[PDB]
Amino acid sequence: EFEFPEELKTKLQEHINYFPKKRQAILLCLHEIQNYYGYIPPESLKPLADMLELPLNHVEGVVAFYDMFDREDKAKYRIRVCVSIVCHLMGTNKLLKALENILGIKPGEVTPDGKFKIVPVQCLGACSEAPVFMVNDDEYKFESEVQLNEILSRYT
Amino acid sequence: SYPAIPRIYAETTLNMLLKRAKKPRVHSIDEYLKDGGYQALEKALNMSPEEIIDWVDKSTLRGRGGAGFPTGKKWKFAVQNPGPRYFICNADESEPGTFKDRIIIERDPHLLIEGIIISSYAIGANEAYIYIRGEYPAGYYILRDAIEEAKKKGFLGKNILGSGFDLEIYVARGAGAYICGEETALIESLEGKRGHPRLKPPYPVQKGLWGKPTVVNNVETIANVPFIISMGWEEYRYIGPSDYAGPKLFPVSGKVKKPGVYELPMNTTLREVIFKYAGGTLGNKKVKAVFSGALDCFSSEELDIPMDYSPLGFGGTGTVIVLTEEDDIVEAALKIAEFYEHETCGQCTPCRVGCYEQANLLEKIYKGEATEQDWEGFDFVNRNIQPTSICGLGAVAGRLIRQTLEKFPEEWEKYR
Ligand SMILES: Cc1cc2nc3c(=O)[nH]c(=O)nc-3n(C[C@H](O)[C@H](O)[C@H](O)COP(=O)(O)O)c2cc1C
Ligand code: SF4
Ligand code: FES
Ligand SMILES: [Cl-]
Ligand SMILES: [Cl-]
Ligand SMILES: [Cl-]
Ligand SMILES: [Cl-]
Ligand code: NA
Repeated sequence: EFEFPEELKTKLQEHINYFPKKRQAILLCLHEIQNYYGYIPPESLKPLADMLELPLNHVEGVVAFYDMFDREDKAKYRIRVCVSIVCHLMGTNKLLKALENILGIKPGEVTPDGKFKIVPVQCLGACSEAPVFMVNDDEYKFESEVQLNEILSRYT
Repeated sequence: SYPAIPRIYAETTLNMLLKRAKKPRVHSIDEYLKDGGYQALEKALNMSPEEIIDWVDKSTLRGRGGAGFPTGKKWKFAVQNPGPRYFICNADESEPGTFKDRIIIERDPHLLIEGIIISSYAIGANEAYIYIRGEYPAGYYILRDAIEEAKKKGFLGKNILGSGFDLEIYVARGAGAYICGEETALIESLEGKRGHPRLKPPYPVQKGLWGKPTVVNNVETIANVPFIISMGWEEYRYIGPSDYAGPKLFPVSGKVKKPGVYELPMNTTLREVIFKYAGGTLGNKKVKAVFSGALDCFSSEELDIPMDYSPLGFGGTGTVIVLTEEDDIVEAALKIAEFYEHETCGQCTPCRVGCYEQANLLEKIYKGEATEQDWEGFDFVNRNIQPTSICGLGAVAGRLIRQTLEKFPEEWEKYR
């Protein structure tokens, strides 16, 4: 019943043809699925397993293991907030407070329109520019609420 | 057009790995070629794989990923086994405070690519991989584009520069697990499986990817390979102290005036890194502690140590996180405990339960909700994460926290 749109299926086949073995493309495929839907739809796992020539249980275990993948909440933009040591030291709590003031949500929550989800994450590798956050693939240093508000207004 | 990347400050006294990466922008193949780029590859292809291994061995280059294994020796172990062989560039990074690898990837990708080609030729690998953490999407797109540029210039594909040497570099992405930086879990992830570390021996150099001889090297280790070929092993050995030679990248963060990456010789002291290079502390406050990533904790009395691989040296990956006099050590220890709780793969029972309990009990201590039993339990679990552990994570999950208990007892005591 569930079938990937041709535009996405083409992208998935491209990843499957990229590595010497089909099964090596599993994570690139799941990144592609999440980038398209704004989450991993549970129903997408069976046709993906078929394309990768892997059992469904294998694919389910992989999705559960790699925590960048979200099977529960659909969100257009994932605000990944570093909660590790350097960012904590430099102002994670100020960034989280500014996010709540602007968006009305706390970590783990999604805005009512399904536009933004705050995702607490471990060290993003930009510690010198702490406190760090990402908005999908874009990464930034949080400076203040006014600066953060201008950044978020670019995601429509 | 690539996704937004923060503009990490970078400075060098050696002008080697940061010759271009000191500028916060992508340096494409034409700019790399203008600096004499890919000429070390051409020289390498006129040498035998065995001579390249000899040069890399004689240079004294040691792994930059944390274990510090001599690179030339690792390659020597791999080629003692029959082919096909695989070469893997470990770009998982992800340790708290560590951001040295991404600046090579995102600003000077051809330096890494050239090093991967030379290394693959040295070990007879015709298939190479870059495994980059999923949270570096710009690095991924930059590498895919740079690999295409290298292919079009004839530095990749079949019969490279008429040498008969074939090579394809595939870029794989991680998807959230710190454990995927551990070389065996990285290999499992490349096979399309969960990043679960495997028991060693067998070591990857004997049985790695698809059970074949596999060399895994860190981004920074590989970035040195074009310099050893270009300068020759003897001239490379002249850089820094003769016992820990070559350039080293130091990611400095926390309470410093100029946080960023510093390319320095390994005879530089920790005090010089902070005060001479990183501009001293924020507000000129006293250094309280230096966290060597999530691995070690050094007190203000240990700043005159060298930034090398010596037993009394800084060690680790040269990751410098500075805490000053007002930073609460218990709150800082909690963040380290939370990191290990989140990243244990859970295969080993004392690691699985110990990383979880260490963080859960430390949170109770921090919030003032800990009973006398919770304090004793916390002390016990911190000393018991390592038993039966398959990989390095279980062996170090309690290390930094134990050093804070030994070096800052008065601060811990005010929570009791
Ligand atoms: C839990 C754990 C995580 C690791 N993460 C990394 C990492 O992100 N990057 C890295 O190059 N090495 C990492 N290592 C070390 C690798 O297993 C391996 O020693 C290294 O990639 C070999 O390259 P090198 O000899 O050039 O240092 C990690 C080790 C452990 C135990
Ligand atoms: S020591 Fe910890 S991280 Fe390593 S394999 Fe065992 S459970 Fe996983
Ligand atoms: S601690 Fe937040 S990016 Fe490293
Ligand atoms: Cl099935
Ligand atoms: Cl020559
Ligand atoms: Cl290791
Ligand atoms: Cl005991
Ligand atoms: Na990863």
